[PDB]
Amino acid sequence: KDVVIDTAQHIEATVPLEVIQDMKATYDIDGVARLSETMSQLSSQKVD
Amino acid sequence: AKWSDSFDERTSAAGFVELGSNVVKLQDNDTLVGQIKYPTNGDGEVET
Repeated sequence: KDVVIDTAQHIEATVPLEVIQDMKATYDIDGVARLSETMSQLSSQKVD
Repeated sequence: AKWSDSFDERTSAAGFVELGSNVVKLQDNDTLVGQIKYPTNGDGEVET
């Protein structure tokens, strides 16, 4: 019996400077953190 | 897959075989060999 490991799906997210600056200015939420953990907890839920 | 004398087991007419435990795979990067037994009739349980 044979086992083949697939290539996977690319979870990506754009980081514009025109978006990460004002959204950190007003609501003080992070761009490189709230999108990184969203990616990390989507790919973690994708396997299960 | 669907043969020309097949039986569904899902409908009860000439339809596709939802074949399982004989699904055919890429053996060494191009080969796609497979030995399939499909049910010809559900009543008399004939197969081919």
